[PDB]
Amino acid sequence: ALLEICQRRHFLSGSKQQLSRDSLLSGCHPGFGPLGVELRKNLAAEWWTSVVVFREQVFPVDALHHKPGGKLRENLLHGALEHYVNCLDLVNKRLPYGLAQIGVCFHPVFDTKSIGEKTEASLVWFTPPRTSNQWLDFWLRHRLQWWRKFAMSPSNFSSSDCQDEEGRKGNKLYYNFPWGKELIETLWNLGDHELLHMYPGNVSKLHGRDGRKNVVPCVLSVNGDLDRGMLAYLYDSFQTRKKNLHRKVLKLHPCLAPIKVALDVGRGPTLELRQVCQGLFNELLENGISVWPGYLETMQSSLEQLYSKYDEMSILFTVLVTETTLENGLIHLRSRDTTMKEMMHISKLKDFLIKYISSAKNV
Amino acid sequence: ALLEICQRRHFLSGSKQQLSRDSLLSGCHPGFGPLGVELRKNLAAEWWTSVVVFREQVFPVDALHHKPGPKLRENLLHGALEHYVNCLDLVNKRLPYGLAQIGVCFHPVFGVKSIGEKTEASLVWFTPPRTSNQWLDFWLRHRLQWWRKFAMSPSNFSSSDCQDEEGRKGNKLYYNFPWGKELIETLWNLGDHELLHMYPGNVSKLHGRDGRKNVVPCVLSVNGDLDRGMLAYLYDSFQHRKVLKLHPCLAPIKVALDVGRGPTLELRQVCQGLFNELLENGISVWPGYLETMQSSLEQLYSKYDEMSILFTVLVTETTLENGLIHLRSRDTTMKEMMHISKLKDFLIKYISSAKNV
Amino acid sequence: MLSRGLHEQIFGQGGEMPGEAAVRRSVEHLQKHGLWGQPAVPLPDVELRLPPLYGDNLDQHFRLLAQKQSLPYLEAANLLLQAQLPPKPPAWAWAEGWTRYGPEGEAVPVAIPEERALVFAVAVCLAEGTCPTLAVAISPSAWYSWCSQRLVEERYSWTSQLSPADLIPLEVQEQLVVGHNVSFDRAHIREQYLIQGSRMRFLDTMSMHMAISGLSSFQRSLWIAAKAISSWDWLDISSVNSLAEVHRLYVGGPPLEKEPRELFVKGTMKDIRENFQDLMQYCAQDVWATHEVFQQQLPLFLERCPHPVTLAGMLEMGVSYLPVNQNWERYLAEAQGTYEELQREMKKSLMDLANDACQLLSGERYKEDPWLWDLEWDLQEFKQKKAKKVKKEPATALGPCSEEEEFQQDVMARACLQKLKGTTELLPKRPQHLPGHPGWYRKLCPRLDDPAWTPGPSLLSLQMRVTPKLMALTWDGFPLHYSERHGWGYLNLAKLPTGTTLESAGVVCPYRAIESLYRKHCLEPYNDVDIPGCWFFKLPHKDGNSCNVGSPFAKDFLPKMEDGTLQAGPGGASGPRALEINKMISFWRNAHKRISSQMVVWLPRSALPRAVIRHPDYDEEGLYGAILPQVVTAGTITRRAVEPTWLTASNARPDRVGSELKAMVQAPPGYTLVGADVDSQELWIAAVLGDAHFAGMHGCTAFGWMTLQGRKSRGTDLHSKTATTVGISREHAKIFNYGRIYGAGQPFAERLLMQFNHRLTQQEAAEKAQQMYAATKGLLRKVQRETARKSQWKKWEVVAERAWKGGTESEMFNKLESIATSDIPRTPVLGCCISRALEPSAVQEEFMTSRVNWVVQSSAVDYLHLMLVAMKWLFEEFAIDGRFCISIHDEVRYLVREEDRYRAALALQITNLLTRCMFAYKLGLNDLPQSVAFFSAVDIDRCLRKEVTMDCKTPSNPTGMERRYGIPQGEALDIYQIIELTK
DNA sequence: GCGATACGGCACTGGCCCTCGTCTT
DNA sequence: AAGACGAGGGCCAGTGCCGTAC
Ligand SMILES: Nc1ccn([C@H]2CC[C@@H](COP(=O)(O)OP(=O)(O)OP(=O)(O)O)O2)c(=O)n1
Ligand SMILES: [Mg+2]
Ligand SMILES: [Mg+2]
Repeated sequence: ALLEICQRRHFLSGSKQQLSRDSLLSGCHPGFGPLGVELRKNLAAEWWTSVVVFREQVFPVDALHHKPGGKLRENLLHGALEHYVNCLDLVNKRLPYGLAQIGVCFHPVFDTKSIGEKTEASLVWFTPPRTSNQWLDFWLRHRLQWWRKFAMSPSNFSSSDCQDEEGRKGNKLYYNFPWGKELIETLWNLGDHELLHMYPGNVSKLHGRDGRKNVVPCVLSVNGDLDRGMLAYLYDSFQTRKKNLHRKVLKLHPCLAPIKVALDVGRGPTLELRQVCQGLFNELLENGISVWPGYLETMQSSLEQLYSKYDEMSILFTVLVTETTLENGLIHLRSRDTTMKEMMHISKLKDFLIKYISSAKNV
Repeated sequence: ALLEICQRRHFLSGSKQQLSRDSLLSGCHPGFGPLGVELRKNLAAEWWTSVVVFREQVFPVDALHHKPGPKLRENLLHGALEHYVNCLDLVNKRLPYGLAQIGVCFHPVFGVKSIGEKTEASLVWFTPPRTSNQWLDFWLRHRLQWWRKFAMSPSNFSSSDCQDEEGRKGNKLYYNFPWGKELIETLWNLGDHELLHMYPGNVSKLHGRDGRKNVVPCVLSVNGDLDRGMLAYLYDSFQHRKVLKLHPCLAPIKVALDVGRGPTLELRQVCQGLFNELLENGISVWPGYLETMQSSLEQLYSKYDEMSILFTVLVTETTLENGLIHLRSRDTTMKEMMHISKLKDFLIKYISSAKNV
Repeated sequence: MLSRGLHEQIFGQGGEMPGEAAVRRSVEHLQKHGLWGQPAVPLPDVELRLPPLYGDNLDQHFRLLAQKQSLPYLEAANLLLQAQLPPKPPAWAWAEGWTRYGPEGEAVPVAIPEERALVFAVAVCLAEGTCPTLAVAISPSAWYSWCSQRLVEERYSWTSQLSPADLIPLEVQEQLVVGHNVSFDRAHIREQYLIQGSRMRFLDTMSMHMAISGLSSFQRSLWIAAKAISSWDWLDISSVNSLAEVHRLYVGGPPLEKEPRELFVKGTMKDIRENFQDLMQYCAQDVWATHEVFQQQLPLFLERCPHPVTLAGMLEMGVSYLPVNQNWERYLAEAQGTYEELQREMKKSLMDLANDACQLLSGERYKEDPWLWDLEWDLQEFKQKKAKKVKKEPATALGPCSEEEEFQQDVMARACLQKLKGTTELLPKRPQHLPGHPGWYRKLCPRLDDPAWTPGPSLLSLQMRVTPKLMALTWDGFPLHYSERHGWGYLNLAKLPTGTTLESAGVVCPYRAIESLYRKHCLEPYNDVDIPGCWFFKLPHKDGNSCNVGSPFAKDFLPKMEDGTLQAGPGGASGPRALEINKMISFWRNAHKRISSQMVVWLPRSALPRAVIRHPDYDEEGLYGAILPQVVTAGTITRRAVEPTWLTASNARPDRVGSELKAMVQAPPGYTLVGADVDSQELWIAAVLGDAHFAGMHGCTAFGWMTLQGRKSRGTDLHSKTATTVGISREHAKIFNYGRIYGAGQPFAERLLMQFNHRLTQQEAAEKAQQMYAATKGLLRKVQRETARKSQWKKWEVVAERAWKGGTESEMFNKLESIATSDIPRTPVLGCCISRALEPSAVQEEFMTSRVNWVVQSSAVDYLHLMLVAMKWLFEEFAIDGRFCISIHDEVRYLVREEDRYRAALALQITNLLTRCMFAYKLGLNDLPQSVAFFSAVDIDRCLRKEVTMDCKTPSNPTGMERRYGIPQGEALDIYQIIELTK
């Protein structure tokens, strides 16, 4: 409950003091900083990869923010439900099939009169009644698995089995914040009620081929708050006894980490073949890895200062270009997980970073 | 006959009355189809990529949609102006700097009158008054070239000049349809009046350092439309044949693989293999090997050409012997054959070969 | 009714055999022991019409059964024996299918080698297995060579079809296939995977070698070491189970050459075709050597194992069958997933600890760390050789704008970047591991040029030796250590000296942080060495340890991890959770290779019982198949089954990951498996060997009376009576008893019972000393007990009496030693003589325990064989479909069908009764007790498991997945007779 | 005098051998 | 300029400890 200063100093959040847990959990926050929206960006991308791309029968859906008939959408489930028939047509009535969409939703909140918005990643899984529960447990285990990685302590993420007011099964996902558990994702099994209500005339356009027979689809639904999730990983990244020596650093997963590497200039001052830093810069961004530029600086200070400055930004590696490297070709490298000086080659550094992220995606 | 092949190929949402060009140009919808969504995501990705290469540093932000004091947003400027003083710390007040963001802004569309939505990409570039016009011309050229790269024809995109008493100099990017040139992007040079209206005072924070000099920066307003751009490239790709030749780096689905031999499990195994392999290297692949019948080949090719698929792959029974596979291009429609192992490298090299300016 | 336990039997009218003097001795013994408080609880007698006996006794019954079951196979074996051999072909045919080589080795294309019997050895390319690639088989008539479909270069898809070798002939006797490790070859037979069948049985020369001249593993160790006064006499009379060695033993010809390149396991399919002829030749050499070995073994085995029950038993014990489905594949995927997840978490935490501890290198502050000061802490920065010159120092050698006119200056900086890049490469040679990081961290990382490279410090463990000392607090002390043993634990004043001095140069050690850590610990060499915990300064020596081995690392001390001492830090419940994770993946870690690679052939809808298709299950495009366990018929000792995976298969525990492996063998629709576990065998065996030795009746022993007195159902067995002392129920007490029978060593039983009961050593010692009453007593200078009434004498010549050794009172170890004394057969009953390497004639022998265990476990295995042949006899005689066997020593399960399950269970009960009556008859009397005649638990359900109720870990919901339930049995099955017309 | 019959796993280690480096002729 | 000693890493079998079943 004191890493907030690290979020203000290094903008993963707003510099406003009024950032209470209520203001963060309601979505009434003034907004996220560049590093924060980047972190959430990589988080949502990691969602999209491990939910939409690898798994077939799942297609993107674009739901509007409002209704043609003022209050906005509370959930982007219904907007996806409106796109059921056409998406049935592009799948040739082959269910199970799902529609996924990551969009901001607007929730009315009575602060004890306002309205708070928050980014939500939703997947609506149209699945036959015969295998509804199986897909529910499936998505439970898989979502919980997706959230239990990227974490330094996966024990904080939990799942709760719960029933509806009528009896419909469902599962909730929690993250153990320092003040208790908090809802981060919800999974429910909707017994084809809303689809039936949306199409009262001809229900024949709702029938989906289960295999040897066309059945009415049961509507599974999973909605994940990525703001509370980004905050969850934000808290999880930060460090707790008899360590005898402490350093301020948040350990975010290399995949979702906002800024991957940090390029600077050492020794210092050296003119004027420093345009090689530009080369390494464009080369790095060409491969799609985030690089912070340490060119125009006021420090000119202890290396511990910008090292801690980079550790507060969860920057994986710190590449240092010096005149000796200008001579031979071996720049410096300081890892975040293990603060240790290491020499390496340039293209070797590029491929090392690419292999680092790519393998980090793996086991 | 283009609006109809976007309905049957799921670029746009299902409509029968609001399918007109006027309803498309309007924010009102009948949202978007999966193909159009992926096209917009790739377009936005290339947009964010063509501004991340821009030195020195431009920080991405996100603005609220409703009113902070209680309503929906029209432009994407105010939210970027609210985070100016904060990002000042991150740029260390050192030089002129910008803030880019992509968001769904709204606009009233006129019985009763409704509200339309548009996903626009904006860039607010804070720059000293003495070097604001030059940088505005710079962004003019860079944006025009940005639209030119993925364009099948550079003559279809145009750049107009304008000015007024409120904005000293501005530029507007148009696109020829050619059913009527339409607004695609606006590049204005607003003074500090916009920023000096939300922070008075004591305005001592606003002025950034500019070579041992304190000066309140002039505000450049970049505002492009990705929906109108999507439609632009859609009309730019439309060419007895009906094939959409979208840019390879822009095309939603770039490859699709089916089977030819009668429904066999081994074919599905191999196809699943190629599926996973292609998806492993970030290559969008349409699975038509499901399938269920695989009726004809010509109408299949027509479908995959209306979906702007770069290459169609056919896995026959010979593939289970020699590994050879039936490739088929789109821009040339040349029925080729190549070993299944050298397909990934080919597609990747082909997409990478489209990287030029 | 009567004689303290008997049932209505027609196994002999006479009979007593009273032995009044012997029963007076027994009664007096049991009175002074003393047990004379009978419960008088008569078990319900069963009146059923027994199956027809063939006379005269049940001995000739089982004998004639075993003979009529193994007669055709013996005929075929004899056909292999008198086989006159045609020479090997000059060249092997490169053609798919079988190739017959008859006159002058001509190539005759054949689909199936029609022969009564043949030797067999299949080959399989491991590079893309497990599909057969080659095979050679010789016959009493001619030669045969089978090539697989791998003769044409294609991009094959292996889903294990019916591609294994075809060997069986169609009907619209009969077969015998011998081979070294024949089960593996059987696994590659096309027609063996079918639900029904089969006539073809198998004979294993390896198992046969084990029966004739086998040796224990302890013997194997010092047998291969040949490269305890008379312990090297059996060295040349026996051999290891290797084909080359067993051939060098039984044939004794020239040494057979083995493949020096190991091409079938080391090479691809490419380099196999290049050396096809040679590999075929080697395979032929193998089948030839195996043929010879078999020829020389069969009569030897027939001599050493004269009773046909062993033969037919070994015949049926080699055709096991495990039916499975897609649920197998799902099980593999889910189990491997869970394993990878838990391992990911563990390695994540451990690599985190290994990352945050790497920081205290700067500057030299690692010496203060009381855990991390033994290792390297190296700082390397090498290297370079000079080529640039000369004589000048190379170590030292705010404007606002908006310019873009230099559009191509970016390609200038790019070109400069590449041109700079290409010049440095020839400076270094080979990429070494990261020198910037300490050595302990280097070793704890994967190599850069490794195909399986993972970021950060990988290879963390659990059970490594660096990481536990890296984080854990140590038993009310600070440092852990290792040298000959890790931190001591589990498995009249004494004093020792102290010493501190300085010389150099050696690694500095710190002893303050330890004492301060102890201070912080109690904030909530001597003394505190016995029961408390502390660490000294230097030494290093024992100074108060109980275990004589050590334990790196503490991996099964959860009760000693969840009770305060010991704990870890940092910190919290991370320790016990880490131990939990280790315990969860303990099984799958040491087995996943054996289960994932556990191949399985799927039979299509073309070749499966159509009556099963008629059954309301398909199921939903589901795949049905099976796998043959691949079991060596006889592995020491005594001729017990040996199988890498299924015999060491974990049970249904909600803790272990792959614990469902046992219950993944699901019966096909319409079919169901019915099995049973003997309760108990070896105990009642020792009991009978006792009472039959002492007198005629079964309850004339102190130990033998308690065995046949308890009932497991709502009661208390002997194991359960020892487990409620207390006492720990129930497997632990079983280990204590069976360990007591084969050597209840005082310290062994000590640390064992103390490990299981968790109390203090003195009271425990009292308990042992009380339980040690059973083995007592026993027998110039000597133990103060002989045949003389008193030991004290003066110049008394009695070297002729010091030849008798025997315990007294409760137990009957004297009989087991009596079977362990005979220099000849030692086979009761039946009845097979084992090992020319343990037969005391020309052996020291000093291998006593192995031979006592040999006796009792042999009785157990002959029990097994008897059960097999008995079950087979009334399964073919009556209409009981599904005769496929799946046996695990004590337990045995048959794959019956849903409509013939109760009659099959009835067949199991009859079998058990007849076998018990056999063991009773071989020693007398034919009469037998009540609570031992029939089975108590008969499992009847789809998948095979332990208890009828089954929970599990990985699938979490067992019945959640497509499953059923089990049924206890019982007494309700004793109403369905063996006749078809029931109910 | 004594746990017994197996079955495998991983962590660690001394040793053979190729490769690169580097001193030497 | 060629030859010889020495240091580092991979492949190998051997050993200690742990893991399961009966
Ligand atoms: N640690 C062990 C376990 C078993 N056995 C032997 C003795 C009996 C035989 C069968 O094992 P169990 O069936 O487990 O023993 P049991 O007394 O027959 O148990 P139950 O009454 O449940 O059948 O294996 C052994 O020697 N040592
Ligand atoms: Mg038993
Ligand atoms: Mg048993």
